Amino acid sequence: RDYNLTEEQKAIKAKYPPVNRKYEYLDHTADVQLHAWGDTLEEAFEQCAMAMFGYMTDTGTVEPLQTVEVETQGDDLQSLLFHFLDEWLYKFSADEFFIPREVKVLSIDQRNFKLRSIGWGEEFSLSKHPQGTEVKAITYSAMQVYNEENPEVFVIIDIL
Amino acid sequence: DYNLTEEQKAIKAKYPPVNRKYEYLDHTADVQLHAWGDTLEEAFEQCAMAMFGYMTDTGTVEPLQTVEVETQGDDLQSLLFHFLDEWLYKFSADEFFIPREVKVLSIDQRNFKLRSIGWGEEFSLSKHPQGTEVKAITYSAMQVYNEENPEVFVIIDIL
Repeated sequence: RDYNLTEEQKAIKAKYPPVNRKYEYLDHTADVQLHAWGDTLEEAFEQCAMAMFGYMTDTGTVEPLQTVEVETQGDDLQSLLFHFLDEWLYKFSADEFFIPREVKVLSIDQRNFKLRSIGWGEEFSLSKHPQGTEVKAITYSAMQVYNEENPEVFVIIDIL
Repeated sequence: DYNLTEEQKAIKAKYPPVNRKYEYLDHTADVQLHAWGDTLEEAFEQCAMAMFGYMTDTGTVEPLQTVEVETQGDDLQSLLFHFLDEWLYKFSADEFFIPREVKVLSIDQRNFKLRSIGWGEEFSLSKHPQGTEVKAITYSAMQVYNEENPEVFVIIDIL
């Protein structure tokens, strides 16, 4: 690590004997837990995607200029949530660096674990959109999906 | 939340607002310290120094006073754990002491106890650059290698 120093701080370093250093820092990792909810399971999932993007920027500044569709499937609801968010992340990450202003989950097939969703927004841009934090990956850790009245989900994402 | 420009605030008020039903909880972070030395004592002191080095530039810490940390454990791993933990406590509790340097006087490898000292001063953002706060020591993937080239790996929780 190197820090930005004031001259006074520099003066202090110069004034005392140097410290021999034999260490290094490895594998810095960071995450945050998203907690989303709604009146339906669909809404809980869509709100979780919007939480993820809401970490990257103020999605209120994102103009609803294009629409992108994300459909996916899973072996159970956790798996489905995982793949849903992953596919949305990938849309942002690769190809068009698309950021939705909003996401709407049109359906979740609760018997076969399929989902259809759509989001509207535009290509992300440092001049247009405020800088939040980049999201690196979705994880299964402490993933919970509560499919009950006023459904909720808890997901942990790896951030930079 | 975000600090917006005038253009960005227009865009925001131009469109229907988004109804949000989510919150962010439990942000966590960690980093793995890797330190080494001529001796196990050096490797241990270096590990403590690495921890403090993540909080600030320790070259900017003046050596105005000296503090002792003696501890004990049930093995080398718990010894290292307690050592870093007591040093973190010194910083985090009572006077906010940060050492510029730490020296491990001895490690008893038979009975797992050690004596160490550090020299420095009270930490202030008036004087010292801002690094990252250290929250706790963990045992995750803790490694102590004690052959030629003693070295240790310790994960700490941060921010």
